[PDB]
Amino acid sequence: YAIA
Amino acid sequence: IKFLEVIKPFCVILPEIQKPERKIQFKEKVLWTAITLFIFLVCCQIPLFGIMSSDSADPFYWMRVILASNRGTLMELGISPIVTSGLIMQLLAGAKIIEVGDTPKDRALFNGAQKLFGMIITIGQSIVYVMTGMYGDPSEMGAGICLLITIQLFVAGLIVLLLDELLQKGYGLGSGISLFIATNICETIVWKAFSPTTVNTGRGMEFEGAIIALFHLLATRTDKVRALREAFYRQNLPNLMNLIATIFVFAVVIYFQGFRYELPIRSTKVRGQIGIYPIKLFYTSNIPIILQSALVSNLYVISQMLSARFSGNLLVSLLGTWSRAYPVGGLCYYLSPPESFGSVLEDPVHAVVYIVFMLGSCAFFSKTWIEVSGSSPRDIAKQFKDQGMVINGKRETSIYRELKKIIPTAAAFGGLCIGALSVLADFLGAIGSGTGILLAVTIIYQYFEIFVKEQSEV
Amino acid sequence: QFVEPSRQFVKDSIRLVKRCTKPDRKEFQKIAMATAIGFAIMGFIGFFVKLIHIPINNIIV
Amino acid sequence: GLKVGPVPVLVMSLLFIASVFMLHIWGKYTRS
Repeated sequence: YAIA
Repeated sequence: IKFLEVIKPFCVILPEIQKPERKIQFKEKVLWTAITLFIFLVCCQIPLFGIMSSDSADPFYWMRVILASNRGTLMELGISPIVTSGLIMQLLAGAKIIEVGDTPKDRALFNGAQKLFGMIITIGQSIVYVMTGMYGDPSEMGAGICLLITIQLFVAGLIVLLLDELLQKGYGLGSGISLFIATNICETIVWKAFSPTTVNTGRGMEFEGAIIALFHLLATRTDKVRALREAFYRQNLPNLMNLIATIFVFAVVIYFQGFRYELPIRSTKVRGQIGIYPIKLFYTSNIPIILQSALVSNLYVISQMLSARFSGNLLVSLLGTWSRAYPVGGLCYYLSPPESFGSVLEDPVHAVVYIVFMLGSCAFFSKTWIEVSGSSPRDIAKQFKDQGMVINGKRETSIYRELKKIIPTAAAFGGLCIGALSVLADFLGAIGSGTGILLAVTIIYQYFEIFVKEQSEV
Repeated sequence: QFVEPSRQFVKDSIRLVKRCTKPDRKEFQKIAMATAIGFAIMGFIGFFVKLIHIPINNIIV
Repeated sequence: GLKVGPVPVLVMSLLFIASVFMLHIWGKYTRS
């Protein structure tokens, strides 16, 4: 989830 | 400005949405929103071409609700490009690598950089998704097939950012994150009530949709009393009690969504501008639900990856033990809702811990978010000073102190309240779950509050 | 001594709710209808999109 | 850069949707  | 300048040539190579010549009326902003979600819904029903076997356990099942994702389709990544690229933009801006600015050419450069990283995240996640073992074995799939799936997910991710930007530029009613998350949740609830899908287990043909099942059971069994009991108390398939629970949670969350502290304010710079500044009880609309769900869902993915590879380690087992795949021990078990009423009785500690974590995390996330999103009392007080607004019964110096009494309490208690409603929805077995239903109600209210804002201006 | 921070939070939360403006009957049905309309638009458009594509996915895929 | 309107996005989205359908339709014919 949202992992850059 | 050094990081945005070097990537500036690479920012302009992606398509952009034309800024509207004039403001679109709310009637046509809904229509473009409906068209935008229709495209997203169609794309999430079309499977990827190169998939060889969608039989393995799904690795990212827990973010599917909050990522608006559908496994094995063009919307496999969902809104992950939007969430991740926006996060990188905030982290870079927060750490002063880049500046969001206010110049129209600077904002376009900021948008182009966010789009550029969305493609980078889309490509990076597409490779990771392929290598997770879904769609079949990548070595048996072949380089061409794996490359083709990445191409499909790349163009689909470009479409999502194009659709997301379309809503933001003034054609739609908000962001792609809010619309696509709520659209899948609303679709899921309606599917559980009206799906014509039928399953046979020996007793006969039973509709998967609760409302369709009620009509089928009454007609087939000729108004049998047991048919009503089966329609309401069905465990194998969605039943009417779960739908009634869903409606009850919708009503309760709507009631608390309308809670607000109304500050009576006047303007001192331009006299005659009077109004009400509302401080909602749900001060952070659905961020505590998103932040909690993202934390648990990301933790579940990490736990399963470590359990499969580094099995037997004490730290890995403490993180979570898995036995479909659901937690049975470790940290991840206490972050999961109780399975049933009997599960609460046999393990009262887990039920208490889950409730405490659900209330504590949502309350903590809500009060932490206001110190990051800029809705803290100090930032709101500065906006009052910039606009010259003061509170009626309070002095011009006593604006931050009064805001210190309401906003921190509204965030902490509002997150605790929105954490309790998710537990109540989960404990009642509501179709949609606790996270999904509360997300759907809060996102729709953001669209309703846009409608009244436009109506008030007119 | 975590009792005092918890006691103050409860008192502040109880005080906050009393001073909040609750939705009236007229206000409740305005948001309930808006949520129902919003749920119906997203829920039923997706319902028919999913229903349409089940034969389509079977034929094409 | 290129600045398209809302209608081209709908057309491009449908073109990509149709292209993926063509991939499956071609895949059915090239394998059977």
